[PDB]
Order: sequence, then structure tokens, then C-alpha cells
Amino acid sequence: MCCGEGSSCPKYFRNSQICHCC
Repeated sequence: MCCGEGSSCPKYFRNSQICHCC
């Protein structure tokens, strides 16, 4: 699950990575 192409943004919920950026 990528949340952003050309981006280095992973999303965390509390402390759980819910996605990363592509």
C-alpha cells in the first residue's frame, strides 16, 4: 500500500505503519 508516488511518506496509526509512500 503506497500512499504517495515519488514520495517518502509512510503513515502510522499510533505506532503501526499503515502504509508507505512509493
